[PDB]
Amino acid sequence: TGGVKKP
Amino acid sequence: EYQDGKEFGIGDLVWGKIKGFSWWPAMVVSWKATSKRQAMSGMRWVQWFGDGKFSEVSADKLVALGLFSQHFNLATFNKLVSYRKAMYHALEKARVRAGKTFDQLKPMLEWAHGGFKPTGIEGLKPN
Repeated sequence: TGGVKKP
Repeated sequence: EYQDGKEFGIGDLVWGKIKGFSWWPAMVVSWKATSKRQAMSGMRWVQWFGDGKFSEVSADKLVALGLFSQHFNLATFNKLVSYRKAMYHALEKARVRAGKTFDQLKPMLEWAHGGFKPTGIEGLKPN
């Protein structure tokens, strides 16, 4: 729910 | 950081485009905010309004949030509550910065779609 956004 | 001749600096409000999604509002951040790694030259780390996540994005896949009507996606806005939440937090931030007073989205959206008057895009700048 944090960190890097996944396309 | 980000001295590559390409556009955008830390604190800039932007629209960002990654594979699979509409243009989405974000803020340019330093790589240190991300606890990841330095961005490749030509790229920027952005943090997305709404979910607070980070992406490394090409400066050619970013436009100033100020160009609002040109990238606002009405279908996505109608289809997704996440997009509407994203719009609020991003416009809230836009408001505070520029000088703007005023479901509470409405006049923020209108102000945005209308070209951020009185201030214009100039009042979106970071400091």
